[PDB]
Amino acid sequence: LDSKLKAPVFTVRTQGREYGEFVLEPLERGFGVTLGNPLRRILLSSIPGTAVTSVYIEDVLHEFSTIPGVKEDVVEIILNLKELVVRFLNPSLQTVTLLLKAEGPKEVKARDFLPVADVEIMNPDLHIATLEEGGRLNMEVRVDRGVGYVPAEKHGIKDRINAIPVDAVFSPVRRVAFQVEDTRLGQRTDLDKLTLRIWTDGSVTPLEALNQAVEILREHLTYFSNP
Amino acid sequence: MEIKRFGRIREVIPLPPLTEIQVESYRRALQADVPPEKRENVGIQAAFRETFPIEEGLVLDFLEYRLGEPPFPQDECREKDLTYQAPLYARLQLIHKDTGLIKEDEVFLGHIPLMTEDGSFIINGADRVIVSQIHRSPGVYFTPDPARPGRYIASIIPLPKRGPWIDLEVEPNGVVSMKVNKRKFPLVLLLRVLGYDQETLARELGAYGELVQGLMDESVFAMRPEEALIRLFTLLRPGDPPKRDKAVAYVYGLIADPRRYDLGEAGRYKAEEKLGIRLSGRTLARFEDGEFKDEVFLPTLRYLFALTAGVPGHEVDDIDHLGNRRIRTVGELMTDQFRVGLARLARGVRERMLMGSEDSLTPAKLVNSRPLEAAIREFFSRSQLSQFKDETNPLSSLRHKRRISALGPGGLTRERAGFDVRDVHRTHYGRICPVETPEGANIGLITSLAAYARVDELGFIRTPYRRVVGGVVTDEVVYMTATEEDRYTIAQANTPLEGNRIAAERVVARRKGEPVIVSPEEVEFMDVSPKQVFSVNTNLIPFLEHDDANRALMGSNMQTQAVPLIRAQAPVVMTGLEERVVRDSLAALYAEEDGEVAKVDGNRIVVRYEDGRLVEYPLRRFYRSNQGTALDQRPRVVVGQRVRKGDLLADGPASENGFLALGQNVLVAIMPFDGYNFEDAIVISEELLKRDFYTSIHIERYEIEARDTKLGPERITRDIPHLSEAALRDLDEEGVVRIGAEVKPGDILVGRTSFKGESEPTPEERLLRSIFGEKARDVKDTSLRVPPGEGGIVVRTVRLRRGDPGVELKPGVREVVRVYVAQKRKLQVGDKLANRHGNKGVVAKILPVEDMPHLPDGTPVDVILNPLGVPSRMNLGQILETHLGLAGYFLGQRYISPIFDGAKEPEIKELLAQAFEVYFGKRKGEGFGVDKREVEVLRRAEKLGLVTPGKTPEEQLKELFLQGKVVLYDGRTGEPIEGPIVVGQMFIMKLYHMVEDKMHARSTGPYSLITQQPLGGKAQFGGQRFGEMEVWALEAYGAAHTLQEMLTLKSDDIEGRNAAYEAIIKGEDVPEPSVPESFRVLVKELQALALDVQTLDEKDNPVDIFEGLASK
Amino acid sequence: PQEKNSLKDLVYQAFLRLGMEKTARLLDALKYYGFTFSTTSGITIGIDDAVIPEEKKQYLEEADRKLLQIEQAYEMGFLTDRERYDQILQLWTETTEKVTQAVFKNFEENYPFNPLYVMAQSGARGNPQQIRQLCGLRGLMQKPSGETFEVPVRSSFREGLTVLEYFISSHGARKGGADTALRTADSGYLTRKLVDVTHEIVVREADCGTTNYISVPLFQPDEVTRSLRLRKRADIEAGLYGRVLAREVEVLGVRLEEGRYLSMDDVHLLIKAAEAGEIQEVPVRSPLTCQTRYGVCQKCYGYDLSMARPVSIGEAVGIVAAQSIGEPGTQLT
Amino acid sequence: GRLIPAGTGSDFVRFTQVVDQKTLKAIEEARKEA
Amino acid sequence: AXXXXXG
Amino acid sequence: AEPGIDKLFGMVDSKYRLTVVVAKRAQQLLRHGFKNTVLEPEERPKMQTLEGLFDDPNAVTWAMKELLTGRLVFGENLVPEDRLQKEMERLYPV
Amino acid sequence: RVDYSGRSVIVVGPQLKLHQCGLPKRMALELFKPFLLKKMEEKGIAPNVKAARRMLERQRDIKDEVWDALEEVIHGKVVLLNRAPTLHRLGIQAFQPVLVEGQSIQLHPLVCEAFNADFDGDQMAVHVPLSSFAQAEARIQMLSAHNLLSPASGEPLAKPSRDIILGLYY
DNA sequence: GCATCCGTGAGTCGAG
DNA sequence: TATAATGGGAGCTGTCACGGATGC
Ligand SMILES: [Mg+2]
Ligand SMILES: [Mg+2]
Ligand SMILES: [Mg+2]
Ligand SMILES: [Zn+2]
Repeated sequence: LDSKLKAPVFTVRTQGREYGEFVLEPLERGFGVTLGNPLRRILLSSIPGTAVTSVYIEDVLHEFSTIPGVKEDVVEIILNLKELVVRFLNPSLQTVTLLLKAEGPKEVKARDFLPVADVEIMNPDLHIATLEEGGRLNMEVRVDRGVGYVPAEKHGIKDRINAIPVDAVFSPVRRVAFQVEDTRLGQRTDLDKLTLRIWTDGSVTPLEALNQAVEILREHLTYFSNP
Repeated sequence: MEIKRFGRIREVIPLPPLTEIQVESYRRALQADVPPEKRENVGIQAAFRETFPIEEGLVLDFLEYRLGEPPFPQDECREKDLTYQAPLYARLQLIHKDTGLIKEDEVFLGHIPLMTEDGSFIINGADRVIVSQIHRSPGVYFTPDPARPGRYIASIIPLPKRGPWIDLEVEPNGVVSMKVNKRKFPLVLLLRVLGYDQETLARELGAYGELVQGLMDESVFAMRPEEALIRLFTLLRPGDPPKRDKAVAYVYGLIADPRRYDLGEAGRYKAEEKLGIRLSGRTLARFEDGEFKDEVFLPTLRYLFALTAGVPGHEVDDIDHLGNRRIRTVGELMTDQFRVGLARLARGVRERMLMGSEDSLTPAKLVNSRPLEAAIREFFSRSQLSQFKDETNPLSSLRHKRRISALGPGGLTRERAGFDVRDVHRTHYGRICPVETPEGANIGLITSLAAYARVDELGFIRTPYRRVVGGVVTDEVVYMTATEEDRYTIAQANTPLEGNRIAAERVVARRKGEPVIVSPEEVEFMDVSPKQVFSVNTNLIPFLEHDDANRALMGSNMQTQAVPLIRAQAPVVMTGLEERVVRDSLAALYAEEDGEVAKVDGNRIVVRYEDGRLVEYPLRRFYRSNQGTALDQRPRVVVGQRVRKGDLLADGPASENGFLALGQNVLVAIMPFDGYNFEDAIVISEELLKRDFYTSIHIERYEIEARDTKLGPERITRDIPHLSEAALRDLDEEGVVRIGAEVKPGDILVGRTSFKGESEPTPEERLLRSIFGEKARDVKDTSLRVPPGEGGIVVRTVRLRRGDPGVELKPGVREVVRVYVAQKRKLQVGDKLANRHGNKGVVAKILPVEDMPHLPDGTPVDVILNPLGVPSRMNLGQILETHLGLAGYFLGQRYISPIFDGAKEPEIKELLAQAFEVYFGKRKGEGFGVDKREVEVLRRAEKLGLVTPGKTPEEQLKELFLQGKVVLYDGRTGEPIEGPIVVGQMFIMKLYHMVEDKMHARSTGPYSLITQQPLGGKAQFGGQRFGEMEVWALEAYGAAHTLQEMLTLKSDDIEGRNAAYEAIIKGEDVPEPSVPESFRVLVKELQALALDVQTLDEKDNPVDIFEGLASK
Repeated sequence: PQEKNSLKDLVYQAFLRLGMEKTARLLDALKYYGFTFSTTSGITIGIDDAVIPEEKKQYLEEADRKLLQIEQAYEMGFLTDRERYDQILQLWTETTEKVTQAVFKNFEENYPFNPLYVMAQSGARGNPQQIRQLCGLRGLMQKPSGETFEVPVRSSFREGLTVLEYFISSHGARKGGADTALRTADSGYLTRKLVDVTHEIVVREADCGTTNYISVPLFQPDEVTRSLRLRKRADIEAGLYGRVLAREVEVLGVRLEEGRYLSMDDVHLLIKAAEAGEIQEVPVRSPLTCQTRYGVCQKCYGYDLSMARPVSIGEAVGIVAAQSIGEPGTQLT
Repeated sequence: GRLIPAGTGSDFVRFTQVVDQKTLKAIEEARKEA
Repeated sequence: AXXXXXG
Repeated sequence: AEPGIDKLFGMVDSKYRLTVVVAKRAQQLLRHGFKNTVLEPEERPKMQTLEGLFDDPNAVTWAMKELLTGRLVFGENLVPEDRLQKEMERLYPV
Repeated sequence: RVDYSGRSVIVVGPQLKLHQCGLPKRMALELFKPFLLKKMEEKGIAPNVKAARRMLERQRDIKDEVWDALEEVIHGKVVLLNRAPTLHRLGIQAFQPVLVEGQSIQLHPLVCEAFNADFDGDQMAVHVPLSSFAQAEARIQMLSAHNLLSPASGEPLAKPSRDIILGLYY
């Protein structure tokens, strides 16, 4: 009946900007998954990020076509562009259009993109396509800021007629996995231990991602204020 | 609430009294209400008639007997550990032939136990039940010879311990041989002794196929019956002098003597029916006019030769047929042991007739009743068929009284039973339940009586049938033996009827058990009800037709194990038999006549009837049962209430408003849950414990004796040496724990001090004594304490002291103190739950309500069952029960669905629609539409093919609901379960197997005397047995030190175990083990057999393991 | 799709390649995700989840036709009573097979995710016959004598049995129960006798140096007597895997050396070679030919089957053998 | 109740000794002295 | 009464 | 599974010799009060208490982890028993 | 019949690692009791052995520190779980015990098939190896996670079944 | 050489 | 310590199974 509770202590374990582990113990019984599930939902859907929402390449009509002089098909190039990690230094900037022009016997990397003001490419060594002798690659890619995961069909954006709509992965968080283990404080039997695991692209660190997730949630709790 | 009953089958007759076999058997045997002159010759009357007169001179005859009133009432007998019984007096008269003097007196033969109203007994304060014994019915049988294909064995069987079985066989050499007491001799001789001549045997057996000539011996007919008689005596009694009168006596006693040889009345009848003859007596022959006259043997030999020859109208017998097997009930067994004891009494009587004063002898001087008593007691205390009563619930007692055992004295030894004995015979229909038998070693040898089944006066089980004449079903009912049943074509109980006439052209019927399709003109009889085929327990399983027999067995057996719960409810789905069970078990209290209820109290209920008389019914409250389950009656009526005859006054244990309550009706969802329900495990909600579902009271009795000793008396006192007030806190002035006090393991229930054994103090004790300057006290603390893992509140204390009125204990005992401790058990992890369909499991996890899968309206389920248990077990009755339960949940009603005639899928679909309108349409008016989660689930179900695409969400949800499935939300997530889950009300019971009574652990403790190994059992605080097989496991693992440690350090090695414990408490590793004591025991025991067992080294030089102590 | 067999092979392969610690971690993982995903899968059992195929009805009517034919054949004396009996029985057996195949085909094509079908196929719960009893006909039943009733139970458990059908089935049920209870005792007795006879056998040395061995045939005579046919996979595996080659074996251009412990892959290779017709029998070191006193040696015994590697000296072989033979004993019908 | 001749009780593996390098070398010097 | 625990 | 049990099974010719070695080493550690350990202070097996991390009381854990380092020498007839006893008593008094 | 042993009804822990089993607190307290006395004397819980034992004698005299001491006692140690009948060596296995509330022993799912154990109320016995030798034997040889394969068939005796197979197949 | 008699055994927990 | 008294009494029965001798 008479109850006393002090703690938890928040423990952090981080590898680079790509990964982190978070442990919150002890928690009252049931509060393990009570905190865990919402944060997972928020971390996946609601965390701000950047994605490639459209692609135009010269001389190609559609997505399933092929490119002469280039070994990868249009499909493979789009896939690599999905893995492109772009970071907006300016919070004002909503969207950017990145141009790439290259030819001859060269392997195009993310470095080859013409730099834009307040736009940082986290992975310049990411491979896009290889070109052979006589091969020519001219492409303009549309990069937008948003949240969650939007299929190519749903945004349906086209700057020009040959612009290809791309499945847009906004969420900087690649995966969220949590596990609740039973722990004990003194003679308290059923207390919960929450362990959280966050995978990111490096644009936003897991700790940053989590802190944004708890802020979003806390803000939603204030929505019960004024009927 | 409304109770909707299904089925079109109308039962013509109700179930008979379910305990009627016990009550009527014992009543028949006693004839206590029958005036002495009107008593038929049966039971104890028959025993008296056989034992008397006693001659050899003096003659002691018998007139009549009487049974007095019980010295103590049933309850008082239960409390004082006394047998409930009545004194037996017998009127005898002694007659000297020459003198003509007749001395008549009434002698006291001791007591006989009386059967209670419910059909049970009370022996030494313990309720016991006498189980009926099925055996081979006496008579004449003919069975195919296994060795010889074209030959047959005739067998004449009398009642058990009534004399030898006789075997007639046709030998390979042609002669007909007779076997008695394992002696083969030609039947010709005996036939000559019976007075037969070659002429008569020739004319009688002549038509036969030369089989006669094997019975033809010239040397036998050359001598008169006397010479043949002496010849037979010389054959059956080697070394015994062939005196004439001794031969006559032996042969008469072997065959003709009714005292030493008795066929059953059933044996008599069946012998008369089989051989087509008539018996003047129950014996194979008679002694009449100085010679022997043949009752039986000749028709038997005649039938044998007739069967061998192939003569039409002669059959071999099926010994597993229920016409050839009979039931010995309580009365018959009791009568048997009574007859034995009476015979011993007779031996004593003749004995005392030889020695004494020949002029003055009263019947009292001749009669020593002791052996008789010693017999009766022996049959009640130590017999195989006398069992400790199962009081767990009312159905337990009722089923226990309906048991039928093939085992017992005169019965089958185990591993004498093949598949045949344990098989379900075609005649078991309507008589012995095919479903209910124990699993394991007792299967088929222990059965249960069918509901409509009845045991007749001969001991055969009879089942009722309806007379059918010209396609019209009469309400006339006829009970038939299997032999009688075999003569008729009997229709099934479900055959369509318009009025009293059969409405089907083709009706399903049985001929000698064989299924056949017949016309209404051919139908002689028809089944009374589908209920008649099964035991009372089996009949309590709804949708029984949808459950595989093997699981129905378990569901049947486990209802007996159902623990009475404080909140216990009747099942939502019932078979309609729930009321009769409560009624016949005498659980509940009912109104004796019409009248108005005067007083209502928890303790008692006073009722004024139409007679104007005030009758007070005291209520049994929190009485401890045999298994420790709380049996208490609660008033169901209020002051001033008008009640008619048969109305319910008070609810017994495991009874809800007159209906049998074995457990709770809980809302179950069938889904796999996080591996917690893996392999039959069950997950339950904490809300069950919150509202006290599956909570049951259990009472344990503790007992302690203070006795006189040669070292001085033990005494119960509050003064206990070396104990603080803290320990004596709850002890009263006399040293007994107070009522209402909570006791925990280690606490003292009753303080007791005992004078120490003669003590020579070790020097350490003396020095320490001188250091602390305290006299070692004269006594020591023997006080009874709460055993580990037990405890509760003390609701009662009994104290019996020698030298107090009405109290006399066993010699040497100064006094006896009992303490009754009650505890309230909530359902916990490890307790066993089961349903009526044979689905059983232990509760693995108790989740908080917020973790529980819930309905869209927010209602959490009680129980989570794993569907994986269903398909392999093939019991679908629980599924249907779940569906109809889901309907009855929202409709707020309960149902009656009888076995084999009951609710059908379409009707349940209707009820589920009616339910859906309440479950859903309520929401629509509440201002809420379909949830997104419900939409997702409906998409998944659309892909699943459960619902038809294109319909509105409500229509699809209705489609799912009709299939018995609903949308379910996971508690932890808030996300729905991907598929719709089957959810509904199911009736589940908490069985008697509870983790609290089971879990046990031991570091060290008491050891056996000779072996010096740890004791077995929990109450003895013993260790777990590590047996040959476990040893094999350790050997296969190749762990030498573990195994050696078990065999030595842990147990049986004294120095080893002492040193090991000392080392462990010292923080040192355990030492090297030594020679196990039981090996030393082996050595000495082998020496007692005069075998020298020498332990040697590699030098073949003796090694002494006794260390010189055994060598002079 | 992952089911019992593929998961088993996964566990075995993972054991071999990655060792038992990582195999244990893999096991725990599979347990976790298995339970977690089984929770929210939506698997349940309703009465409608047992699906009576339409085809069944046809198969009944057809049966009822054929029966009549048979009956006619009995009327005119073309069939003896026993012949008629046998024909009826065969008819009902084939009918049962047909309704089974109908149930499973209906499941596969129309309702692939049906709970009964899922549990059956995955190997989680149930076999074809039980499912057949639920959805299709219950089937033929035995009398107490072992004799079969001419009239099968046509009812499913979903439809429910008639009183007489139930009572007919109770004979078989009881028979089965008694069979179990009686089997347990004899199985135990046999186990103890084996333990007692083999108890002194342990592996006392690495090699006894015997030149003796046994030849495990990869081929067996056929009941047709026509020719030799390849033995079943499991049997060859039972007589080969883990054993040490007593002689050099060259097949498919692969050298299997004398003294080689045969891996599962080696056995499969030997099977391929047998199918190619290169080798019809395998020389192997056997406990039968082992000359080690009071036990066996390491090379003759071969693999410790629990560790999938050569047996460790000091392992008690006799007890492991007796237990290996004794455990399945309660399952022998 | 002896130690079974199998597994850890096998004469083969039961006579095995264990020594750390420090102790082993101390004993080695003890042997080196004499 | 034995087997898997009916009784 | 015990950490690196596969490697430990690789070390010995018979799986039981591993057991004998680990057991005897554990008894050595228990008798000498862990003072004879070949494990560096950082390699010490730890147990999590209410106060904090402390030395693992389990001698078998220690023995196996020591055996994994290769710092231990095992085999038959390494030295005479009494000599080993007396030397270990000299270096690490109990 | 042996000392340092006990028994109870089995319940399945899903959360247990393959080498682990739930052991009820009281059972462990009785099984390890002398070790618990020793550890109690080592800490400030009791003056000596006898005082500690008298302290454990009454249930109302038992505090929380002795439970933590017990936790310290069983650390790294394993116990033997056995289900009757034992048909083969896997009928007894070694598990690192996990102290749990309740009177039920917790079993890992994967070993059930090996024990032929289910949750319908089957019971198991616990044994405590004492000597460092016996403990080492249990850990190396008898550990559940250390035997993954059938000595008889060479095939895995530990493997997904029932729910696991169901989910993975799903 | 075959027919027949006798003596011995017949699965584990757990509680009684 | 004295009439004479002089061969007992229950048996209880639905396994099998080899296997090992013993007997015909
Ligand atoms: Mg918790
Ligand atoms: Mg079980
Ligand atoms: Mg099972
Ligand atoms: Zn060999």
